[PDB]
Amino acid sequence: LGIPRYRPDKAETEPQVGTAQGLAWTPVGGTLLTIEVAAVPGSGKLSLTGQLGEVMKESAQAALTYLRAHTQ
Amino acid sequence: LGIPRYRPDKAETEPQVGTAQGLAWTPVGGTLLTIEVAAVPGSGKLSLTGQLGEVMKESAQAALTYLRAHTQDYGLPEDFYNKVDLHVHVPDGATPKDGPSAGITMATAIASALSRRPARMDIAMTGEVSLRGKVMPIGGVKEKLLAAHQAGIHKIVLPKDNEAQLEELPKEVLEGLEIKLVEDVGEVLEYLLLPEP
Amino acid sequence: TSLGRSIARSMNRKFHRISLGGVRDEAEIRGHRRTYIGAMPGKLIHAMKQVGVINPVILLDEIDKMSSDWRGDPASAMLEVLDPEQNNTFTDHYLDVPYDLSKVFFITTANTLQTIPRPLLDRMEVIEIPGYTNMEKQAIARQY
Amino acid sequence: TSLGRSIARSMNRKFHRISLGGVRDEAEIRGHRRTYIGAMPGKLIHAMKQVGVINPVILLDEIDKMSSDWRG
Ligand SMILES: Nc1ncnc2c1ncn2[C@@H]1O[C@H](COP(=O)(O)OP(=O)(O)OP(O)(O)=S)[C@@H](O)[C@H]1O
Repeated sequence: LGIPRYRPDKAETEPQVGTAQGLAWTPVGGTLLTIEVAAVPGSGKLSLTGQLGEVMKESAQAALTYLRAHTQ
Repeated sequence: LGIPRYRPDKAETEPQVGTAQGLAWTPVGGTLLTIEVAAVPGSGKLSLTGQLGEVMKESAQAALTYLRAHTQDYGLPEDFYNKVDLHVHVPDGATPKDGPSAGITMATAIASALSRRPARMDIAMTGEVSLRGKVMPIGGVKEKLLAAHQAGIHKIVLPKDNEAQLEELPKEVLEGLEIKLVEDVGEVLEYLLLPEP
Repeated sequence: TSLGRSIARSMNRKFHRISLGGVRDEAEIRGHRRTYIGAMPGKLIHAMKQVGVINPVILLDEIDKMSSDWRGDPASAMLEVLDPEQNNTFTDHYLDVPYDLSKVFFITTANTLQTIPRPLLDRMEVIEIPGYTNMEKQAIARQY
Repeated sequence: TSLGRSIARSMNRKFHRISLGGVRDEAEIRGHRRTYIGAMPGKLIHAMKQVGVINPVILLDEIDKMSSDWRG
């Protein structure tokens, strides 16, 4: 068939020091939605990319408020 | 006939701060496109020209993100995002192919716009960029290498995970072009810039 | 604009002038999407819509007085107007095919050179028209 | 307004007036392109329609009170 088109049985995936893989569902079937959060210095505002709805940002602040009780 | 149909080779390909020679995929046979960037101090606002899809806006944003991650290594301004508007020119509308057109090429373009150093030429680069400094592989490097050989540009870097592409192509194009493999956008901060910073 | 009419009399083309001072919206310069009754193109496109030829001599007004309170500038849009090889790649929102304003001869107006948008300071020529004296004003009065 | 009416009386051509203040678009100064029942011109064409001559004494009412935001 040529080169294996897709990554094999995952024992070493891509280097993931700021991110992690993710499971989901499409109409056509689920994909591994490795969310990419990039922690850049700024003004502490919330800066969305990814053609996102608002449900993303309240889930986001749910996580943010979780680790704002869990900083240290 | 008269005038040459295109601009003659490597007279259009000049080392400039503004210009950027990046590979393109076109369904009637791929081309290479002249990206022009202009960064003099402003406020941080990004602007687009040329019937563009917004995905190139976010890819430029991701390029800004990588330049915000590793600022001091190449003489980049310490806080430019509050003082540098970025304005790019793209000669065409939108790629029908998904993802960024040439993401790391634009990253090098606005990094050279920020450091005000001319870009190296004889190296046509392309790729698609993520938020952790990982240049994910690009499909269709075939027509990109075809265009670069048609451009006379023999040095073409690729993302690291397209290294298995270098065995599935037939040899007659692979020998005519030099290929380097990169993983970091900081690596191609040294491969298109005329000085090392 | 007397200079513009002088140039347009020299070329015997059509002459027109449009405002750009006090424009806050890029979508004033560009068009708008087809999301409302009577959707509209840009100022430039309708200005070409009233001209009947694709090489007139067209004047602007007060290009040192745009504004935009959101990301991006209309500076990049009239920079698209600047290069004729970039003229066939307009941003457009009502229309979509980039028009051929390559042959439209461009002449501009800005009262203050310093407040022209800084992405457009490239490819401007500062030809400063100074004030006028007593006798120069008297002579041009008495003459014309 | 009666100043204008007097000036037209001295003119011996008929005065007219149209309260053009408070109008939010070009769609009833120029009208709109015909596409259905209830298609209508601008107010000026209404004005000079109810003036049966081609040279009236037209008095504008509130040019400074025009509004702008949508529909040209
Ligand atoms: N030195 C001069 N400066 C300006 N106008 C002059 C001069 N000499 C003659 N003119 C006449 O003045 C008229 C044009 O100048 P103005 O009407 O005062 O300004 P304008 O051209 O109407 O508007 P601008 O300058 O584009 S904002 C023409 O009738 C010219 O012939």
